[PDB]
Amino acid sequence: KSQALPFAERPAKLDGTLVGDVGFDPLGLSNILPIEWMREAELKHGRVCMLAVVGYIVVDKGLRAPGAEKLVAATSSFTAHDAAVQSGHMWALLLACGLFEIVGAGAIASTLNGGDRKPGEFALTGGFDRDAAKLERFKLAEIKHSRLAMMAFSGLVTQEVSQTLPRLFPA
Amino acid sequence: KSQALPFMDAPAPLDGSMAGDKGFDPLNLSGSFDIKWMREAELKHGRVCMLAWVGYVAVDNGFYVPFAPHVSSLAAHDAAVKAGPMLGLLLAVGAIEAISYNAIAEMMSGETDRRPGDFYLDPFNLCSTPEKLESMLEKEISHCRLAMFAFSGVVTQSALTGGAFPYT
Amino acid sequence: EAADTWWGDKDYPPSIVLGIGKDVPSSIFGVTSGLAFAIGVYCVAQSNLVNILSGSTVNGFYVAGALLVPYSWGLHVAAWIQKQNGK
Amino acid sequence: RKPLSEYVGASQELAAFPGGGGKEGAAPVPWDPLQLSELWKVSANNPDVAWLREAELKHGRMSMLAITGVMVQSAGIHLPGNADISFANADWAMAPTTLPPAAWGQVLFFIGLAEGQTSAGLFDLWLGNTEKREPGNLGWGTQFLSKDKKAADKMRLKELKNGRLAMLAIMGVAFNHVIPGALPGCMY
Ligand code: CLA
Ligand code: CLA
Ligand SMILES: CCCCCC(=O)OC\C(C=C=C1C(C)(C)C[C@H](OC(C)=O)C[C@@]1(C)O)=C/C=C/C(C)=C/C=C/C=C(C)/C=C/C=C(\C)C(=O)C[C@@]12O[C@]1(C)C[C@@H](O)CC2(C)C
Ligand SMILES: CC(=O)O[C@H]1CC(C)(C)C(=C=C/C(C)=C/C=C/C(C)=C/C=C/C=C(C)/C=C/C=C(\C)C(=O)C[C@@]23O[C@]2(C)C[C@@H](O)CC3(C)C)[C@](C)(O)C1
Ligand SMILES: CC1=C(C#C/C(C)=C/C=C/C(C)=C/C=C/C=C(C)/C=C/C=C(C)/C=C/[C@@]23O[C@]2(C)C[C@@H](O)CC3(C)C)C(C)(C)C[C@H](O)C1
Ligand SMILES: CC1=C(C#C/C(C)=C/C=C/C(C)=C/C=C/C=C(C)/C=C/C=C(C)/C=C/[C@@]23O[C@]2(C)C[C@@H](O)CC3(C)C)C(C)(C)C[C@H](O)C1
Repeated sequence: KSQALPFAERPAKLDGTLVGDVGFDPLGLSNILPIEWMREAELKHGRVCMLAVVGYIVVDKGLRAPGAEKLVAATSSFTAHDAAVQSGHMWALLLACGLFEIVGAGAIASTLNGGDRKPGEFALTGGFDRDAAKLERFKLAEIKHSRLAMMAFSGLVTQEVSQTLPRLFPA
Repeated sequence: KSQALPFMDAPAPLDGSMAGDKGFDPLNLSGSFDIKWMREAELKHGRVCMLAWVGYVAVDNGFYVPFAPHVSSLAAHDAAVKAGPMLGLLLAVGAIEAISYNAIAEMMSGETDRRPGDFYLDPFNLCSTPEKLESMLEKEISHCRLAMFAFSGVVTQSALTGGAFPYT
Repeated sequence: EAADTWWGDKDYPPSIVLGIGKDVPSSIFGVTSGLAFAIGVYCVAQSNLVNILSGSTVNGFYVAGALLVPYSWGLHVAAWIQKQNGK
Repeated sequence: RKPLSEYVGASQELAAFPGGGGKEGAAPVPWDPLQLSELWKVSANNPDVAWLREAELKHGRMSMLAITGVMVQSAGIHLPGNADISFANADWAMAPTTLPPAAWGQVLFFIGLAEGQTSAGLFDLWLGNTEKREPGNLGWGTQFLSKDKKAADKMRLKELKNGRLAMLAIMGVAFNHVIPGALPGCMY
């Protein structure tokens, strides 16, 4: 009855209200937590991984921040994290991410379960709002790129650590 | 219907009428606890931050009173605790805050219609008409929110650097 | 006087048994219960992982954090009370 | 209440003699020599058969998991070892001792969270007031079993039997590490 598994039933609660629902839940994990929380987690993870892929492939090929100095972060994005933890910049990034996560995540997860809005809006449309067909097409494109770049960032990091990054931006 | 966060509506109906209302309460602490205590704490924090920023600037410039060994505002706390009058200032603050115990306890549970952070220390009638009162309340709470960040930055920059007046 | 706090004919106590925290939703209670339990267990573990000494190693922040373990009990009980009440 | 006769779990090998049989269950009443499931009639302190079924299902499931862990830890197959953590103690019952608090303290924590959050309606048991809960029905694998009655009951009877054997076995591997000889062929 499913579309990604056209031999074994169709998963419950995956009726098709969310975009990109092909019924791929072989483990039936849509019952532990509400589907709004799962969609919010998928979208947040995808946005984080797309920004992570862009940042990794831009830093690794060579680009430095305003006054980013010369340290082992500037050598590669491999050691950039361990460099910036010691310099304390990761604490500032954690503070900014924590502030936005308090406001955005607390509001966004508190109100779907109460009932109030689509799972993952944030209302920062930045342009395209009137063409609702393009809105749903962009939702589908967003979740597809989300899954693709979750896979892409996983592959990037595992490839680089499997050879300890001998300076390979194709990797 | 929220103003600061336009993807929400009114983080509990507690945020409906008071001054400086922008619908900004993502963690729903306005509806979890009574908002009069929150406004008292906010106004009290902002007033403390305002006078603390004014004092930290003036001691760092040269305004020093009689005696009071001339040291920077970073070490002024320890210098005056070892001197002694910090304890007397603490005693005076404690007396004022015992009166504040009485004021807040009367305000929260009936029998007194006091506004949060109100008092009645208004010698010059700058809040006689209600519209002037609303305007002065908005200016006061905006100054509170600004001066919290101002004094926090002043203290942090003074602590991490050696110390100057503009704090780099 | 006081409030009718007896709940012997009901399966859950009313929300008024929480006093000043009678309007806090259940999710905040549970999250703060877990956080207070974790912080308190860490603070009391900093007294047996490191031998507490006569004045040298007392660390009053760990003492004040040690009071979160009995506080974490009350928070997860209040989480259940608000959950049955629907809040 | 549910009077123990509709509960699946009777065994053919306790009706192995001439007279009595079936697929895998005994026909004339399941095995209860001490009548422990009839103890609810005198005093409400004694639990109902629903609580007893939930207790034995939990014990059986933990015992399957425990005996499988005993069979695998005892000779090889250990997780890869990194810094500040070695899964090298092949001897069971002492493996949690040689383990950092971030690892043994995390198993107990998540077990406790899963136990507390799946405890909705255990006290609606002890009194026969099933409605919800339905003994061991945590939801992990509901709608995965067959939708008829004979196959579902067969699957449940398989679960109960394997479970009971595992209980008796994990308690045979235990009580033998404690005192030498409670299981003749031990291997552990
Ligand atoms: C998953 C996302 C992610 C993460 C974890 C990092 C992490 C890192 N990047 Mg990086 N980067 C990213 C995405 C990311 N980047 C993207 C998308 C780009 C654009 C191509 C870049 C471009 C970039 C450059 C050019 C450089 C880094 C550098 C660094 C390192 C130090 C950064 C630092 O000091 O920040 C801590 C300091 C701060 C002030 C925090 C930043 C605060 C911003 C505004 C983020 C806050 C949240 C933000 C608003 C997003 C919320 C969106 C929401 C509104 C929806 C660190 C390893 C630098 C480095 O050392 O590498 C060698 C460096 O030179 N990155
Ligand atoms: C945690 C232990 C436990 C519990 C709670 C139950 C519970 C149950 N079993 Mg069960 N069973 C168990 C272990 C357990 N079983 C084991 C290990 C075996 C394999 C030998 C069996 C084999 C078995 C069969 C073949 C049948 C049941 C049946 C039943 C049900 C009715 C009988 C009754 O009231 O027993 C109540 C049981 C207890 C209260 C357990 C406590 C045991 C006593 C009081 C204390 C310990 C004494 C014991 C001898 C310990 C010494 C060491 C020991 C390890 C050997 C009930 C749901 C019947 C059924 O399915 O009905 C539908 C049935 O026909 N059981
Ligand atoms: C961030 C953590 C995440 C995991 C934790 C967590 O959040 O779970 C929370 C949870 C379950 C849950 C959840 C819901 C809330 C139901 C729903 C959540 O979803 C939402 C948001 O809705 C998901 C979930 C699963 O989380 C359950 C929490 C249970 C909890 C917190 C249980 C504490 C017992 C305390 C005791 C017994 C104290 C004994 C204390 C003792 C014995 C002492 O005081 C001894 C003492 O010497 C001490 C130590 C100090 C001295 O001074 C005083 C003395 C001498 C007396
Ligand atoms: C040594 C080591 O390894 O670590 C190092 C790492 C690293 C990163 C290098 C370091 C650093 C730097 C750090 C951490 C810097 C952090 C800086 C930080 C976080 C600074 C906050 C500013 C707040 C502002 C501007 C608020 C504006 C408020 C404004 C503009 C308002 O208008 C408020 C408003 O209210 C009004 C007034 C009216 C209201 O009606 C409306 C609103 C509410 C809008 C350190 C310290 O060196 C440590
Ligand atoms: C919403 C909004 C805006 C926005 C926005 C944003 C941020 C949009 C961002 C979209 C974004 C950033 C989408 C990234 C996708 C990344 C992908 C698909 C990665 C693919 C990577 C793949 C497929 C493979 C990678 C490989 O590594 C692998 C797997 C192995 C290596 O050997 C080989 C390589 C390296 C090739 C405006 C308009 C800007 C402003 C407005 O106000 C608000
Ligand atoms: C922590 C740890 C491990 C572990 C573990 C864990 C969690 C192990 C858990 C083991 C567990 C949970 C074991 C339960 C046994 C219960 C039994 C046997 C019940 C018997 C009950 C019986 C025999 C009752 C029989 C009767 O009642 C009947 C049926 C009817 C009545 O009329 C008559 C009587 C009374 C006779 C590893 C994995 C092992 C090694 C690892 O390294 C570290």
